[PDB]
Amino acid sequence: RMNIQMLLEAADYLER
Amino acid sequence: SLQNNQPVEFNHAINYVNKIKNRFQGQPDIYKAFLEILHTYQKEQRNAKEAGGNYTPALTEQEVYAQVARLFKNQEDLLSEFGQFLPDA
Repeated sequence: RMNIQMLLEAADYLER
Repeated sequence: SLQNNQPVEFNHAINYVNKIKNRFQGQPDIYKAFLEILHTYQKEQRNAKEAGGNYTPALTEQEVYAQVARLFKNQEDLLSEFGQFLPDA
């Protein structure tokens, strides 16, 4: 599923 | 890296994480925990696969929303947005 992982990956991106 | 469509879903959670990341600016425990919460869910799916098939996952949207709900005590708003991605909790 994308949902959670789709949102988690976000953080790693917004983090920078 | 496949043919994706409608970036609203991704962008939705993305910008949502910003609210969280920003709201919990001085809360590395929340941001880290929240991610681990989701990741716990995602991993269990992986776990079942690694076992070959004879393995039931130890998480569901219930565990995800559960730990997240604890982080967003005085920020029920951010939580409202969360449920839109996962309603099984």
